[PDB]
Amino acid sequence: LLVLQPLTANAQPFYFNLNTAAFDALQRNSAYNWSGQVRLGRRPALQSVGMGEESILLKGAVFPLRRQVGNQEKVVGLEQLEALRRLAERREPLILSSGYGEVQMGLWCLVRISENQSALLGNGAPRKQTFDLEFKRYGDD
Amino acid sequence: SGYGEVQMGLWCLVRISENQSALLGNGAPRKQTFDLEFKRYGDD
Amino acid sequence: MIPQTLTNTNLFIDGVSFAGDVPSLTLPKLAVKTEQYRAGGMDAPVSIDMGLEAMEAKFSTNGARREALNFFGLADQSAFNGVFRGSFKGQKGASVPVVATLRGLLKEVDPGDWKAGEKAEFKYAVAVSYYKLEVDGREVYEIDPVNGVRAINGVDQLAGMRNDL
Amino acid sequence: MIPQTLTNTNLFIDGVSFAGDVPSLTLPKLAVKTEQYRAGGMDAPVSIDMGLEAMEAKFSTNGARREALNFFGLADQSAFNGVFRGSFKGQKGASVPVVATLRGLLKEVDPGDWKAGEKAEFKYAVAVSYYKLEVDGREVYEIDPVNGVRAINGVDQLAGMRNDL
Amino acid sequence: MIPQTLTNTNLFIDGVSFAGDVPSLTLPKLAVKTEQYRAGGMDAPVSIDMGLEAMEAKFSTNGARREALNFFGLADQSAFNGVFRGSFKGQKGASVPVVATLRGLLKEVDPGDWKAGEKAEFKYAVAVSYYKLEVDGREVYEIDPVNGVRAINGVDQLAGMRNDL
Amino acid sequence: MIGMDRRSGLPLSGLAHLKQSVEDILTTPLGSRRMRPEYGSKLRRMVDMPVSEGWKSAVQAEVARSLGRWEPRIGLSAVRVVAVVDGRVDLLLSGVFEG
Amino acid sequence: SFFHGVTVTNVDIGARTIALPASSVIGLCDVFTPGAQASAKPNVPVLLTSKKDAAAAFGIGSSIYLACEAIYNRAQAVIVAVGVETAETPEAQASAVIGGISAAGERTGLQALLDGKSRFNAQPRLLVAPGHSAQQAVATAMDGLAEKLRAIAILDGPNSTDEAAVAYAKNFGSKRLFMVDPGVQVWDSATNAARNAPASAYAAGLFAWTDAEYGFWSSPSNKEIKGVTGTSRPVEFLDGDETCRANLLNNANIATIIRDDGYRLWGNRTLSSDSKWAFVTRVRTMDLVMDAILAGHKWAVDRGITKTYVKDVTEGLRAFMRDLKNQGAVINFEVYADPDLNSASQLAQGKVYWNIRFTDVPPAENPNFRVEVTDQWLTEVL
Amino acid sequence: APGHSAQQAVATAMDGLAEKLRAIAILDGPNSTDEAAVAYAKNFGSKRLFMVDPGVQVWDSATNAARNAPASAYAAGLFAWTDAEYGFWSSPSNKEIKGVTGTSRPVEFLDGDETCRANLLNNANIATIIRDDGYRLWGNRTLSSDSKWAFVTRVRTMDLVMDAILAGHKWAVDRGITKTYVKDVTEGLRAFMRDLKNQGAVINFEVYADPDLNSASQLAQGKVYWNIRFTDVPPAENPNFRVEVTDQWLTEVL
Amino acid sequence: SFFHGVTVTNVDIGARTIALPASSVIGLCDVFTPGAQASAKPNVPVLLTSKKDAAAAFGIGSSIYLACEAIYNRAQAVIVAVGVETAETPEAQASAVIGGISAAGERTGLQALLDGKSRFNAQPRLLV
Repeated sequence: LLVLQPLTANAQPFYFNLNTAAFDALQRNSAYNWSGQVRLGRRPALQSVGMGEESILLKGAVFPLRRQVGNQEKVVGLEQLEALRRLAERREPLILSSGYGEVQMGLWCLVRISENQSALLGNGAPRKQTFDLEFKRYGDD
Repeated sequence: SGYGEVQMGLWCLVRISENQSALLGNGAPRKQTFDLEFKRYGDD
Repeated sequence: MIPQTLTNTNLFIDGVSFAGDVPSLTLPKLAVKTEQYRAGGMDAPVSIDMGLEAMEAKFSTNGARREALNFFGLADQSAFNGVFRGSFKGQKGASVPVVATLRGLLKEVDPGDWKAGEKAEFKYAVAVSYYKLEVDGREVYEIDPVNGVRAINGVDQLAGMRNDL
Repeated sequence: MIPQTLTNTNLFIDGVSFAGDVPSLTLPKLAVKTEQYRAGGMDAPVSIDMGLEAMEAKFSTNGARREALNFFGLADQSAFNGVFRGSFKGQKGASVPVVATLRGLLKEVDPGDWKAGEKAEFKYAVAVSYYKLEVDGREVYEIDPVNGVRAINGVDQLAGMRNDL
Repeated sequence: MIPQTLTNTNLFIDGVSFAGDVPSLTLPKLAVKTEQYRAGGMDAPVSIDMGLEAMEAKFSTNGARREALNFFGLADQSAFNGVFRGSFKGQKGASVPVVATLRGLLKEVDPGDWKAGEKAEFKYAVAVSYYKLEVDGREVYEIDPVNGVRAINGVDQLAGMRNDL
Repeated sequence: MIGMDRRSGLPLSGLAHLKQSVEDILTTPLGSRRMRPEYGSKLRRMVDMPVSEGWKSAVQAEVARSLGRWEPRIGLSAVRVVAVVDGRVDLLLSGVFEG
Repeated sequence: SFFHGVTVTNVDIGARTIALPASSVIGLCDVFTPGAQASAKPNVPVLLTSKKDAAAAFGIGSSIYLACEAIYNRAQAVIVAVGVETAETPEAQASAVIGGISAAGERTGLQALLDGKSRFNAQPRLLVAPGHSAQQAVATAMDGLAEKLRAIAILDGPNSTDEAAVAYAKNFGSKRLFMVDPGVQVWDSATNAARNAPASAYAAGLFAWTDAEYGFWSSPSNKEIKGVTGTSRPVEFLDGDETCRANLLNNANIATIIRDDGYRLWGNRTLSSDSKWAFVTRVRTMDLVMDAILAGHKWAVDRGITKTYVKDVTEGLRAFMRDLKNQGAVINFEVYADPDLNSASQLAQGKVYWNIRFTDVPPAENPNFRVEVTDQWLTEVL
Repeated sequence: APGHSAQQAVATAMDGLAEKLRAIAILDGPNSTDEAAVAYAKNFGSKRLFMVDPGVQVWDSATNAARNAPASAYAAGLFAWTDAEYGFWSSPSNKEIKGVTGTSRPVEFLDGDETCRANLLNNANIATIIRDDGYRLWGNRTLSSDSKWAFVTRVRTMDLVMDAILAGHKWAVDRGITKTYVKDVTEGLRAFMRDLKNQGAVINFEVYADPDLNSASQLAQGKVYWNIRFTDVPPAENPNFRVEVTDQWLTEVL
Repeated sequence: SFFHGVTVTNVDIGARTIALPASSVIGLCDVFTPGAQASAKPNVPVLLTSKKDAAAAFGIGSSIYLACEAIYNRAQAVIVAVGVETAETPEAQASAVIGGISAAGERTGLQALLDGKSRFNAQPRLLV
């Protein structure tokens, strides 16, 4: 569905599909930095002083008891959102790789992970993990 | 436009924010709810 | 399979028998709490086993039974126990004892419309805190809410969820 | 077209036949999730094919069937399978076997009002995770929620949506 | 005016005739979307012609018709067409052919309660994307949602709204 | 930009250099270059894996990474399986031109 | 001998003969050299999609490929290309292009373009003989073959002055001919100079680019030509009905490359004597809806005449032509079965009639602008 | 008999065996041109013969080349296909052919009453193959010198509504003639014909006992007569579309 | 010969306003020219249905069709229309449009409108 992959180019990428995270929502804010300068007797002049923050926010839910597709004797894990955390403490931008329009999305650093894990088991294991990731476009040359 | 005044002024584009959901297998949405947001460029 | 169906019923409250009293039962509606999982790529939302709903066992009584009205709103839960019994006869007379031992808290008492000529009814409701259904002699359901044992056909299904993780 | 209609039905759960038990069926309501698209210029809102709704297959049983009550709330989904069958006779006796192989999760068990003289009913509900309808011998529907294959008349309609983009 | 009323009906799906199958129809409810306009000075709120509602055409079938079940959830809209026909007889035998050519998307299939003795019904629903009613031979309604042509009595009413502005 | 051809040494500039620029990305494994370890593709790791529908989307997601690093004048459009013979899958690498 | 690594392949792989846009298929006839590098027999048709197909079937220096490159530089077109062996006498060279039934049971020359269908599902819509259309005998051959084919023949005048091409257009008026007289020139890599191309194949690639990207109902005049430089004649153009060499050719029903010396074609009227059939878009939308009517309604030659059959296709066409009306291909129409000529005497014979009446979109070749100013209702100044 | 039907002596034995069997005999032509295929069809005209002249060439997987199949089995598998769901009343003259490539000779239908290769062969009562790579069949008319039995549908319907009756009437022969013997079967011929109207095989019929041929002297030798006069659906071999480009709705563009 | 398959023609037809209420019939009589395209004998009546057979029975430029186009512009009725041969003097033209029993056993002029029924089953109620 979407692919995270870092700049070191040998680290293991993260694959979004129904086995791992499988978001179904995609906010994509994209501002454009037009600065207003108030003139006294007329309309305020607008100047293009940059590009501003473009952000991508991925909603969704991980259910870590639904078995992997085709009943592979293996379930969706509890580890499988903490892999998003380990890939985010690298202090490193990420290439987004979709498969529908443009495929070469830019460098996107990961900013926020916030899961809501509930319907717990006895040892604290959830069986739902509703997350929302939040990226910002790393402005490379 | 084509209804009242047709010659609207200079309008710079400031914000695009789509909400693309109901995805296909390769990430392709089938809805894209956007909201554009302009500001009037104050020309002479 | 031979056709079977309910013919008669019975009810026990703390040992004593309501052998001429109860016109109606309701075993608690066993319902799994489903969360609609549709995601990227998948078409229709699937429903996921994510716990059971609130069990509640109605029963009804036509007379003022002191044994039934004793257990309303007690300070200790599971002081009410109750045992619901049925008998399913079959086509060849092979009657099958369906016994459902619950151990809930008695929740609601409403003596309804006391019309003069019409018979009166005391509807009851039981906030079920333990449920155990037996079809013939074998234990089909054993629902512990407060414990981690949801036994379907004698094997714990919540224990199998912990071994998978 | 000759007039045809349902005359008799049948039900299988994991191989065994409920050949004298079930009084009622409900195949899952196939319903497309429609979003009202009215926009600038267009007058009436159109409805757009944007995925299916939640499939759910009710069936009903008059007796305590251990084979049906075994599959409630199991830790694995698609352990319940179930096969629903019908027979549509026509006007000239040409009976048409409508078989619907589903593979869902059993969702809800409510033994209702156990009145004494009145027969009892065990309503069931199945959170359908796979559906496959066959009218005569040919496969009409094949609904994979978890896979990307929604086959209408044997051809995948979700695959045609990916070739258009 | 002589008293007329419906006596018989018919239904076509993509050319083939359901000449012994359909017990029921529903042409789409034509309803204008009204916004309550009360303002300063005026007493009662008026309702304003501001577009049509969602058209939806139910029809029903007692047997497993492969021609009707073929068109559920196809990847292309307006692949389903459908033609609904009626015949209104009058008091002097002058039968009046009411034909309604719609071209919508088939929206919902629910085979309902398959009881054994009771006949089964396959309710259908059509997300109408084109509607065209003809009373005798003359075209009364012609509703284009996606185009700007709402023709009432053969003259476009949406075109008259653009000439007024 | 004017470069030389890999074979035959001839200096070719416009678009034949564009195609051999892509095929130096796709066929070099990572770390094979000297003092340039983050160069090349993981397509040699995708060699002799079963052609599933997740293998296709992992090749699209990896060609787009490796061309996104060292080929900025190519905007990748799609990668499609067009035929299968015994072992030999073949991929129509389609992409628009930028720069 | 297989291979086990990652590999580049520079040869064609897949088949693209599945789509086949039926409005843009092109018949092509010119000379070539049938050597060992040209893997095609002379008087047989062969299906072409890309320049690699023209390179494999014909020689690179052969003028088939010079016409195939002229089309494939602009549009992703489909060409039914027939070849002719080059002769010595130019009056006998025109005899090779017209062809005939001179063989036993084989059609040669232009007549093999009638065998486009039953070979490669291409009923050709654009007839071009690049260079071999300044002769009248082939332009009359492309004339009479057009109404058999329901196409339009893109012929070209001589590369002499304007009245040599105006008087060459006066031999026709047969509704199916679209003449572009300035043979435009193109830059060459080997010659390092300016070539001389006949500019009839460039209008064929522009029509295939028009009907697939803009629709066949759109007028294919004001659009870009690629693979082009200046024209063989500097053809001036102004605004205001002058003595221009643009208005002289257009009023003689001749199209011409006009602006910036190679940039755009200009002119849409065909060589027709009738003012009803003056535009090509009157002629193209006549034939490309009535073979798009048939495509999809191919079941109308079987499923014999029952009570619903006359009623089955009379809104089978009405539901298809409203799809043409909504995409702009026509404006409002009417489709109805013929009341008087339909009878049971010839319904048993198989004949049953339907009446089609549609009007099509006019191309805005001359937009006028009556400018008027006011303040509220009238000119306040005067 | 694919390939053997191009011979004259085999096709005549193919002819005379069809009237003994009430069958459609599919013939062939030579590999040669249209003139030598029209001349092969002139000496026939015996209401049961269906000629398909173009040699269907087809790819094979054995030698990896193109064979030359003599066009009979493709039309035979197409007559048996259109009886499966389109019924025997329908015409198989615009139907698709699977497992096929082009013909030996090109033959196309065009319009304008010119020398079309299809129209030259339809007027000689010969079927062709029209679209790309063996895509359609094109013949409605048998080799018949009689104008009544021209189409393949009328010859098939008269031959295939009777075995649909004579089966279902294995009785009403060697039974024994009672008083209402004639009435009880002429109400059974109607009941086995109303379902043919129901499935669209015929248009409105009439079935009645023959009043003047039925007599007491004919009953003594077992002869009884009925009249099963019906009509059939004519195949729409020529849908004409009368079309012009008007300028009527030009005021819609304002 | 014949044709197999779809043969797309190209004709000239007008609006599809041929919807016919069989309520009123019109008796008409005017001069015309009996040419080759006018398939009508002079003193016989011709039932007319629309403009398509009013252009087939009588010519385009005939004075029948100029007086018959005006009827079908408003109401698409059916017309029992008799013709008359034109004359030189206006007295002989006025005597010919009246007509009478001057044939062998026929009625000419306006008198052939009395043969509306038993020939056409349309007794003219509108005489022009």
